[PDB]
Amino acid sequence: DIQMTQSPSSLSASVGDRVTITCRSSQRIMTYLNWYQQKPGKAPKLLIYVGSHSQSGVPSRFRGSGSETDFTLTISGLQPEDSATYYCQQSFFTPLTFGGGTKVEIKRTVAAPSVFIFPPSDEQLKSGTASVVCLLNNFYPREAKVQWKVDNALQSGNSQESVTEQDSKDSTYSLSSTLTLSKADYEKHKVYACEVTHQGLSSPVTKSFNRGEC
Amino acid sequence: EVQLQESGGGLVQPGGSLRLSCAASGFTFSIYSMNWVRQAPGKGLEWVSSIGSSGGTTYYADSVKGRFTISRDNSKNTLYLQMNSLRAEDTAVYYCAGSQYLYGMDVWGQGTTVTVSSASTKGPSVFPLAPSSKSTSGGTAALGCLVKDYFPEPVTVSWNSGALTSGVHTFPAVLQSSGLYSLSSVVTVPSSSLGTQTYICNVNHKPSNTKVDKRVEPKSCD
Repeated sequence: DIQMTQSPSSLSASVGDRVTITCRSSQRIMTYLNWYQQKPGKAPKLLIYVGSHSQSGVPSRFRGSGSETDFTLTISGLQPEDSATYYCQQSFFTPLTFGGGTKVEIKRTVAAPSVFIFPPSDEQLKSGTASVVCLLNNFYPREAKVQWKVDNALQSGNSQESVTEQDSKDSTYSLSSTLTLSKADYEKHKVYACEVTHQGLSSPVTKSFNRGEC
Repeated sequence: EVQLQESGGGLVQPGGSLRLSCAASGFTFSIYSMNWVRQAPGKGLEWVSSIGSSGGTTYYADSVKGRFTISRDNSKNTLYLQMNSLRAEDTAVYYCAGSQYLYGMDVWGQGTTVTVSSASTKGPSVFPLAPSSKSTSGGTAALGCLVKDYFPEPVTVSWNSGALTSGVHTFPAVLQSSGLYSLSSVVTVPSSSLGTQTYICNVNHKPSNTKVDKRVEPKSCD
């Protein structure tokens, strides 16, 4: 079983930069190594086959090289759409083995999030639970702090965060923070606020609503 | 246009059987070697099985040998994967891929999800996400839908039946302590359009056969 060692596991490079992804095989496989690109939510796509061969339609920035047990994929002139995961695959003999993958992040200029807060719907409240959602839209880098406050009470341990994969056009992230309370507890308080800290904001931004104020 | 269309995925009980299909078009199927590749949730690509262009040769990963059977019908331009004695660790998205080059994968299918669990399939509750009247948004506002408490993955969310795509963000699902999934789908739109234009989130959960079209609009505030 030929083991495929791919390195680095991740990298972050700016648009127009030149990045290299390496793939090593435990045994000689001549030139029978293929490279695939997998964008978020999409099926894998072939970039390079048999070491260095590409189809007319694969950008000139995608070039493969190597032989025996050392292979390289070079992206010369990174583009926003190149944000994806890349895998090598030996097509020498079975079992066919893939590399562990390399996540390519596009390093762009700082972008502050646009913050939005959503109260729980009356429909959900009928079920005896209240979800309060704070959205941070289109920001970079991924590092962001979201803190919930209920009647000035600092909330901890009752929220969950989810972050999208980097956008293919603007290279930004979006983040959702969901605060979960029972209806009874929701109805005991008035002010619900989410405060966001991010390197793109001159100082923290706070968005809030008051319960029962349509 | 070389094309591979899969089908047959779904939710299966441990030890049960399932047969995947993959229809080919746009090339001489009889000269292409075919493969199955799978991707566990949040994991890398894993080779499953390979079959020669004529069907006289087959290859299998050690983890599926004796349980999976790859086959093809060159008269119908179809590839199959018969999965028996299914295990929980077989859960993944399954892809068919092939090439005129042996063990290559030049044309890929869109993928089909296979979930192996003894848990019960449950449809989500869909709740609106809309701001209150005193929201301090500028010229851009946000709406969304909360898709809560469903199992298993995945769910598909669209807006206005696909007519609205720009500015949409459907977040990755989070596994709650209950063992159920929950996610939010949001879309940013001009503020002036918030209280007038139609915004409908279309949710489809095929495992539980739960499909919903929910209109999202701010609360009445006269």
